[PDB]
Amino acid sequence: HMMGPKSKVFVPLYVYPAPGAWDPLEDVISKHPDVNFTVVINPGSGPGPEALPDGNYTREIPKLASYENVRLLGYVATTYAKRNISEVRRDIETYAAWPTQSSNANLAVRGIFFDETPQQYDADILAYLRELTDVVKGTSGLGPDHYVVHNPGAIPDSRYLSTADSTVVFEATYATFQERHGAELFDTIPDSHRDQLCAVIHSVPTSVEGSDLRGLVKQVRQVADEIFITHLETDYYAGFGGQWSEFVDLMAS
Ligand SMILES: CC(=O)N[C@@H]1[C@@H](O)[C@@H](O)[C@@H](CO)O[C@H]1O
Ligand SMILES: [Cl-]
Repeated sequence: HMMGPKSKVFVPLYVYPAPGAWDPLEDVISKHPDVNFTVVINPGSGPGPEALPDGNYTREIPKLASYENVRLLGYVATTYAKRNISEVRRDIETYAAWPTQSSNANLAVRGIFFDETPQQYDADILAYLRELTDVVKGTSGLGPDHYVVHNPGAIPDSRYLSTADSTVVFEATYATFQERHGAELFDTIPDSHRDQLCAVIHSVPTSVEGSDLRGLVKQVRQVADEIFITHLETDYYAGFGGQWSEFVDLMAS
Protein backbone atom coordinates (compact mmCIF):
# COMPACT_ATOMS: atom_id res chain seq x y z
CA HIS A 1 0.00 0.00 0.00
CA MET A 2 2.92 2.34 -0.70
CA MET A 3 4.28 3.82 -3.93
CA GLY A 4 7.61 2.00 -3.85
CA PRO A 5 10.96 3.67 -4.66
CA LYS A 6 10.92 7.45 -5.04
CA SER A 7 11.64 8.86 -8.51
CA LYS A 8 12.56 12.30 -9.81
CA VAL A 9 10.19 14.20 -12.11
CA PHE A 10 11.87 14.47 -15.51
CA VAL A 11 10.70 17.38 -17.64
CA PRO A 12 11.57 17.85 -21.29
CA LEU A 13 10.59 21.50 -21.11
CA TYR A 14 10.44 22.56 -24.75
CA VAL A 15 7.63 25.00 -24.07
CA TYR A 16 8.74 28.38 -25.44
CA PRO A 17 9.21 30.70 -22.40
CA ALA A 18 6.57 33.32 -23.23
CA PRO A 19 5.35 35.18 -20.14
CA GLY A 20 3.40 32.71 -17.99
CA ALA A 21 4.16 29.68 -20.16
CA TRP A 22 6.27 27.98 -17.50
CA ASP A 23 3.84 28.78 -14.67
CA PRO A 24 2.43 25.21 -14.53
CA LEU A 25 5.92 23.84 -13.86
CA GLU A 26 6.79 26.55 -11.32
CA ASP A 27 3.51 25.89 -9.48
CA VAL A 28 4.23 22.18 -8.92
CA ILE A 29 7.88 22.84 -8.06
CA SER A 30 6.61 25.31 -5.47
CA LYS A 31 3.93 22.94 -4.15
CA HIS A 32 6.36 20.06 -3.79
CA PRO A 33 9.70 21.22 -2.40
CA ASP A 34 10.37 17.58 -1.43
CA VAL A 35 10.18 16.44 -5.05
CA ASN A 36 13.30 16.58 -7.22
CA PHE A 37 12.87 17.94 -10.75
CA THR A 38 15.21 17.33 -13.69
CA VAL A 39 14.36 19.98 -16.27
CA VAL A 40 15.79 20.03 -19.81
CA ILE A 41 15.69 23.36 -21.62
CA ASN A 42 16.30 23.75 -25.34
CA PRO A 43 16.45 27.21 -26.96
CA GLY A 44 17.08 25.82 -30.45
CA SER A 45 18.17 22.19 -30.63
CA GLY A 46 21.01 23.43 -28.45
CA PRO A 47 21.87 26.75 -26.76
CA GLY A 48 21.42 28.75 -29.99
CA PRO A 49 23.84 30.47 -32.40
CA GLU A 50 24.96 33.17 -29.94
CA ALA A 51 26.58 33.23 -26.51
CA LEU A 52 23.25 33.84 -24.78
CA PRO A 53 19.64 32.76 -25.36
CA ASP A 54 16.86 35.29 -26.05
CA GLY A 55 15.22 37.70 -23.61
CA ASN A 56 12.45 35.29 -22.67
CA TYR A 57 14.89 32.51 -21.81
CA THR A 58 17.16 34.90 -19.93
CA ARG A 59 14.18 36.04 -17.83
CA GLU A 60 12.55 32.68 -17.14
CA ILE A 61 15.49 30.30 -16.69
CA PRO A 62 16.80 32.08 -13.57
CA LYS A 63 13.32 31.82 -11.99
CA LEU A 64 13.50 28.03 -12.33
CA ALA A 65 17.14 27.90 -11.30
CA SER A 66 16.25 29.70 -8.06
CA TYR A 67 14.56 26.55 -6.73
CA GLU A 68 16.82 24.14 -4.84
CA ASN A 69 14.81 21.10 -5.97
CA VAL A 70 15.31 21.95 -9.65
CA ARG A 71 18.18 20.57 -11.72
CA LEU A 72 18.36 22.31 -15.12
CA LEU A 73 20.12 20.65 -18.07
CA GLY A 74 21.08 22.04 -21.48
CA TYR A 75 19.81 20.07 -24.47
CA VAL A 76 22.59 19.09 -26.89
CA ALA A 77 22.03 16.96 -30.01
CA THR A 78 24.52 14.24 -31.00
CA THR A 79 22.78 12.89 -34.13
CA TYR A 80 23.41 9.24 -33.14
CA ALA A 81 27.03 10.11 -32.36
CA LYS A 82 27.48 11.18 -36.00
CA ARG A 83 27.62 14.87 -35.16
CA ASN A 84 31.16 16.35 -35.21
CA ILE A 85 32.34 16.16 -31.60
CA SER A 86 33.81 19.69 -31.78
CA GLU A 87 30.35 21.06 -32.59
CA VAL A 88 28.89 19.10 -29.66
CA ARG A 89 31.66 20.47 -27.44
CA ARG A 90 30.87 24.00 -28.67
CA ASP A 91 27.29 23.61 -27.47
CA ILE A 92 28.33 22.26 -24.08
CA GLU A 93 30.77 25.12 -23.58
CA THR A 94 28.14 27.69 -24.62
CA TYR A 95 25.70 26.52 -21.92
CA ALA A 96 28.58 26.37 -19.43
CA ALA A 97 29.61 29.95 -20.20
CA TRP A 98 26.05 31.30 -19.69
CA PRO A 99 26.43 32.56 -16.11
CA THR A 100 29.69 34.37 -16.78
CA GLN A 101 28.71 35.63 -20.27
CA SER A 102 25.52 37.08 -18.76
CA SER A 103 26.87 38.25 -15.38
CA ASN A 104 23.84 36.39 -14.00
CA ALA A 105 24.74 33.54 -11.64
CA ASN A 106 21.25 32.06 -12.03
CA LEU A 107 21.33 32.00 -15.82
CA ALA A 108 22.93 28.57 -15.77
CA VAL A 109 22.39 24.83 -16.13
CA ARG A 110 23.73 21.98 -13.97
CA GLY A 111 24.53 19.50 -16.71
CA ILE A 112 23.79 18.39 -20.24
CA PHE A 113 21.02 16.32 -21.85
CA PHE A 114 22.52 14.51 -24.85
CA ASP A 115 19.77 13.74 -27.38
CA GLU A 116 19.81 11.02 -30.03
CA THR A 117 22.48 8.76 -28.55
CA PRO A 118 22.76 5.50 -30.52
CA GLN A 119 21.48 2.09 -29.42
CA GLN A 120 24.05 -0.13 -31.04
CA TYR A 121 27.31 -0.77 -29.27
CA ASP A 122 30.43 0.47 -31.00
CA ALA A 123 33.78 1.06 -29.26
CA ASP A 124 34.38 4.35 -31.11
CA ILE A 125 30.92 5.57 -30.12
CA LEU A 126 31.58 4.69 -26.46
CA ALA A 127 34.82 6.70 -26.60
CA TYR A 128 32.92 9.67 -28.09
CA LEU A 129 30.31 9.65 -25.31
CA ARG A 130 32.92 9.16 -22.56
CA GLU A 131 34.83 12.19 -23.87
CA LEU A 132 31.59 14.18 -23.77
CA THR A 133 31.06 13.15 -20.15
CA ASP A 134 34.64 14.24 -19.36
CA VAL A 135 33.88 17.62 -20.96
CA VAL A 136 30.68 18.03 -18.93
CA LYS A 137 32.37 17.00 -15.65
CA GLY A 138 35.42 19.16 -16.27
CA THR A 139 33.90 22.44 -17.47
CA SER A 140 33.22 25.36 -15.11
CA GLY A 141 29.66 26.62 -15.19
CA LEU A 142 27.92 23.24 -15.16
CA GLY A 143 28.34 22.67 -11.44
CA PRO A 144 27.93 21.52 -8.90
CA ASP A 145 26.11 18.52 -10.38
CA HIS A 146 27.79 18.33 -13.81
CA TYR A 147 24.89 15.98 -14.55
CA VAL A 148 24.86 13.82 -17.69
CA VAL A 149 21.75 12.39 -19.37
CA HIS A 150 21.67 10.29 -22.58
CA ASN A 151 18.52 9.94 -24.71
CA PRO A 152 18.73 6.91 -27.03
CA GLY A 153 14.91 6.96 -26.88
CA ALA A 154 15.03 3.19 -26.64
CA ILE A 155 17.17 0.63 -24.82
CA PRO A 156 20.88 0.98 -25.72
CA ASP A 157 23.57 -1.65 -25.23
CA SER A 158 24.07 -1.78 -21.45
CA ARG A 159 27.75 -0.75 -21.75
CA TYR A 160 26.62 2.84 -22.40
CA LEU A 161 24.66 3.25 -19.16
CA SER A 162 27.65 3.86 -16.86
CA THR A 163 28.78 6.80 -19.04
CA ALA A 164 25.74 8.82 -18.02
CA ASP A 165 23.98 9.60 -14.79
CA SER A 166 20.70 8.80 -16.41
CA THR A 167 19.63 7.23 -19.68
CA VAL A 168 16.18 7.60 -21.23
CA VAL A 169 15.60 3.97 -22.17
CA PHE A 170 11.92 4.40 -22.96
CA GLU A 171 10.45 7.32 -24.93
CA ALA A 172 7.22 6.43 -26.71
CA THR A 173 3.44 6.24 -26.50
CA TYR A 174 1.51 4.60 -23.68
CA ALA A 175 0.28 2.12 -26.32
CA THR A 176 3.88 1.16 -27.10
CA PHE A 177 4.60 0.85 -23.35
CA GLN A 178 1.64 -1.52 -23.13
CA GLU A 179 2.66 -3.53 -26.20
CA ARG A 180 6.01 -4.19 -24.49
CA HIS A 181 4.29 -5.28 -21.24
CA GLY A 182 5.20 -2.14 -19.35
CA ALA A 183 7.73 -2.40 -16.51
CA GLU A 184 8.63 -5.90 -17.77
CA LEU A 185 10.55 -4.26 -20.60
CA PHE A 186 13.01 -2.83 -18.09
CA ASP A 187 13.71 -6.29 -16.68
CA THR A 188 15.42 -7.29 -19.96
CA ILE A 189 18.16 -4.66 -19.50
CA PRO A 190 21.37 -6.31 -18.23
CA ASP A 191 23.98 -4.66 -15.97
CA SER A 192 21.51 -1.97 -14.93
CA HIS A 193 19.77 -0.39 -11.95
CA ARG A 194 16.69 1.83 -11.72
CA ASP A 195 18.95 4.69 -10.60
CA GLN A 196 20.51 4.77 -14.09
CA LEU A 197 17.24 4.85 -15.96
CA CYS A 198 14.68 7.37 -17.20
CA ALA A 199 11.26 6.67 -18.69
CA VAL A 200 9.24 9.04 -20.87
CA ILE A 201 5.63 8.06 -21.54
CA HIS A 202 3.40 10.28 -23.62
CA SER A 203 0.04 9.84 -25.37
CA VAL A 204 -1.56 8.34 -22.23
CA PRO A 205 -5.36 8.05 -22.71
CA THR A 206 -7.24 10.56 -20.57
CA SER A 207 -9.10 7.58 -19.07
CA VAL A 208 -5.90 6.52 -17.29
CA GLU A 209 -6.78 8.72 -14.30
CA GLY A 210 -7.16 8.52 -10.53
CA SER A 211 -6.14 5.12 -9.19
CA ASP A 212 -5.37 3.94 -12.75
CA LEU A 213 -2.75 6.68 -13.01
CA ARG A 214 -1.44 5.88 -9.51
CA GLY A 215 -0.86 2.32 -10.73
CA LEU A 216 1.09 3.39 -13.81
CA VAL A 217 3.23 5.79 -11.77
CA LYS A 218 3.97 3.07 -9.19
CA GLN A 219 4.83 0.54 -11.91
CA VAL A 220 7.32 2.93 -13.51
CA ARG A 221 8.82 4.16 -10.20
CA GLN A 222 9.83 0.57 -9.55
CA VAL A 223 12.08 0.51 -12.63
CA ALA A 224 13.15 4.12 -13.35
CA ASP A 225 14.51 6.86 -11.06
CA GLU A 226 13.42 9.65 -13.43
CA ILE A 227 9.97 9.80 -15.04
CA PHE A 228 7.89 11.89 -17.42
CA ILE A 229 4.25 10.92 -17.99
CA THR A 230 1.80 13.05 -19.99
CA HIS A 231 -1.64 12.63 -21.48
CA LEU A 232 -0.90 14.80 -24.53
CA GLU A 233 -0.72 13.08 -27.93
CA THR A 234 0.60 16.20 -29.68
CA ASP A 235 3.21 18.72 -28.49
CA TYR A 236 3.74 16.48 -25.48
CA TYR A 237 7.07 18.27 -24.81
CA ALA A 238 5.74 21.71 -25.65
CA GLY A 239 2.79 21.96 -23.29
CA PHE A 240 1.40 20.53 -20.08
CA GLY A 241 -0.91 17.53 -20.01
CA GLY A 242 -4.38 17.73 -18.50
CA GLN A 243 -3.24 15.67 -15.50
CA TRP A 244 0.20 17.22 -14.99
CA SER A 245 -0.47 18.27 -11.39
CA GLU A 246 -2.04 14.89 -10.60
CA PHE A 247 1.03 13.16 -12.04
CA VAL A 248 3.36 15.21 -9.82
CA ASP A 249 1.10 14.66 -6.81
CA LEU A 250 1.56 10.93 -7.31
CA MET A 251 5.33 11.32 -7.70
CA ALA A 252 5.31 13.21 -4.39
CA SER A 253 3.40 10.43 -2.60
C1 LIG B 1 12.41 13.29 -24.62
C2 LIG B 1 13.20 14.06 -25.64
O1 LIG B 1 14.00 14.91 -25.26
N1 LIG B 1 12.97 13.76 -26.93
C3 LIG B 1 13.57 14.50 -28.04
C4 LIG B 1 13.21 15.98 -27.95
O2 LIG B 1 14.19 16.57 -27.13
C5 LIG B 1 13.16 16.73 -29.26
O3 LIG B 1 14.46 16.95 -29.75
C6 LIG B 1 12.43 15.89 -30.28
C7 LIG B 1 12.25 16.70 -31.56
O4 LIG B 1 13.35 17.57 -31.73
O5 LIG B 1 13.20 14.72 -30.48
C8 LIG B 1 13.27 13.82 -29.38
O6 LIG B 1 14.33 12.92 -29.61
CL1 LIG C 1 -3.50 16.17 -27.35
